Amino acid sequence: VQRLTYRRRLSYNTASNKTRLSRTPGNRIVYLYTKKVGKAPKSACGVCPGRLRGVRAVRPKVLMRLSKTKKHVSRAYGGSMCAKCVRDRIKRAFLIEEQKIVVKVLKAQAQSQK
Amino acid sequence: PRKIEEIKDFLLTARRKDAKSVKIKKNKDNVKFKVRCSRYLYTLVITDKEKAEKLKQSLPPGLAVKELK
Amino acid sequence: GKFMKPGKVVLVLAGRYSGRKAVIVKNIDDGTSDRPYSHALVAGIDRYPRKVTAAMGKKKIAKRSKIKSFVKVYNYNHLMPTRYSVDIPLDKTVVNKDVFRDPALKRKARREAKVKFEERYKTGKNKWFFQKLRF
RNA sequence: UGGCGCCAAGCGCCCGGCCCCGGGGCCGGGCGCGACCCGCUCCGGGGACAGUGCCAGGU
RNA sequence: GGAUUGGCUCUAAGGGCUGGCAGCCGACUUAGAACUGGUGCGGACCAGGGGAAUCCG
RNA sequence: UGAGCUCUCGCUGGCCCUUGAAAAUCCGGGGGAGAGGGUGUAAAUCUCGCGCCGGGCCGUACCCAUAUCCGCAGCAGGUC
RNA sequence: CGAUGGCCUCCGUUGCCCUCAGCCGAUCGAAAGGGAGUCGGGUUCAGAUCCCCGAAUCCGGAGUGGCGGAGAUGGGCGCCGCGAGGCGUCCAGUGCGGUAACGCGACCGAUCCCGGAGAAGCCGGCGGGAGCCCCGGGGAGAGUUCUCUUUUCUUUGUGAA
Ligand SMILES: [Mg+2]
Ligand SMILES: [Mg+2]
Ligand SMILES: [Mg+2]
Ligand SMILES: [Mg+2]
Ligand SMILES: [Mg+2]
Ligand SMILES: [Mg+2]
Ligand SMILES: [Mg+2]
Ligand SMILES: [Zn+2]
Repeated sequence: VQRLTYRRRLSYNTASNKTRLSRTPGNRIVYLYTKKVGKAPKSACGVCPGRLRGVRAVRPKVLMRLSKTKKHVSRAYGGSMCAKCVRDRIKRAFLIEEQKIVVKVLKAQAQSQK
Repeated sequence: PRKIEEIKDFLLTARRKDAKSVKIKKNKDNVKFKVRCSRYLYTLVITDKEKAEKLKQSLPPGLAVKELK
Repeated sequence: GKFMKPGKVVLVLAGRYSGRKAVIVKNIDDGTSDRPYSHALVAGIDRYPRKVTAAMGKKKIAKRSKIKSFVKVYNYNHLMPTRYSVDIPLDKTVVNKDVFRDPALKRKARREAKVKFEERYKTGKNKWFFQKLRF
């Protein structure tokens, strides 16, 4: 068993000093420092607890070098809102518009009777 | 490193101005052609032998060739 | 009885074309073999014409008032019907379920749909169908 | 009803440039209603008391 | 407040994979029995003395 | 092959009269003001592939402890 | 609006006018918080993720952008041509597929607005993956061999992207 040491000057087990074991071609065990785990974006609905699909889960500054398609899904509000909430929003908009139209026509009928 | 799997695009990258040298590795059961470009090293692996040494004269004349002994 | 007829205006509910308005051109309330679910072939508009107005030249008017259309078969669960309808004629031979087996005549179907949508929109009738849904 | 809403529509009155046959066409601007007018404190709440300065008595 | 505890030789029970069964693999456990030693067996190490009451918090 | 040890990823639950950071930086979306060309040598525009150039300044030896630190010291102390 | 340079083309440089609009307050404050991006092999008396070798990677920049590919090249009509294919008029063309989750190598767009990541406690249980340990063998080299021991010990690998 080969006990192994750190490779940087940070000697504390902080959130940035996270390593993993690897076997080099020289037949030795060494530390490789790992990047922090990214998170997929959360839906803009504010209710759905899951995270969006089709988007890579990497750290924010890694988004600068990804392609456009890897960061979004080809749909209206895609890449920022979930499909279920998009459908609900669509239905809601259409139905409130219809409700307003019928209310206005009823008001016009009442005015005509008056 | 990048692996090239079909025959002709290897020559296509070989004839690029960027390419520096091609080295030929001859192990058992494989023949590897390694072309060194600016960004990547492109490796083309041939399983048989006859394709290898009928391609060995197909490289551009102005491109350095190094046989790994 | 059944209300979703081959002349209805439908708000498309899912897929890449979400929030668009389409017109049903052929409904099938009983699923066929390849599609057990009930469905319908519809023609919609992908790019609504821009908000045209006065005090601009008719070259700009023509450039803005141009439609991009799509033709697609949708499940009924992904289609929201409305109480509106448009009597725009679509050629059955050009626009049919057989259009999807190749990418050659699908372009023809989209061409015909786009042309018909433009010539109907220019008249000003069914103006609600040609304004995007703000959602 | 866990939707959207801005960066004017419209109307009216002027002006410029280009082209065609004083008229028409084409392109591009300005102003005003839309969005009422006039005024002396930004709106409210207190106010000649709160408070402050200096004296006097008590603690 | 009691009893047992070692060594050795066994038995029984507790599973997986493939094609009520058959074959092939298997990981530590638990219980019971016989034999045996100059009664010795948590053999070193580790490892709570106990009970009846009073005062105070 | 293993309820074996360590690390790590994930799922799930419990506790709170405790609910357990901010900003730099980066990204997606809604809108649709603008731009391109009149059928071509197509144009504007490309978060796609390859290619070209550069990355300045400061620290970097060793001890890190019954002898390189602090206790007057090669101090049975202390020191993450 | 005014001037300059570059084949004064088109753009750059300004100077003036019109138009557009918040800041949570200058600035400092972490070698354990946040914070893009380098690994393997070799080398010294004393230095290595720093030197050499070999493989990478991030950010920034570029009049003419250096280049490919995408935007893209279709349809109608009158034709020629036996056809293939080639002419002359019109019309479109800011991509495409999947019912859907979504996918494809890119797939115009400003001021403005919304959202996400950065960005989250302690403890418990379980599962997956590595490293280590363990068992049965093949090698290679060592140890014991008074008797026995197919024996005992060491070693038996592959980076980032
Ligand atoms: Mg740090
Ligand atoms: Mg008493
Ligand atoms: Mg006490
Ligand atoms: Mg050092
Ligand atoms: Mg600072
Ligand atoms: Mg720091
Ligand atoms: Mg590996
Ligand atoms: Zn949601």
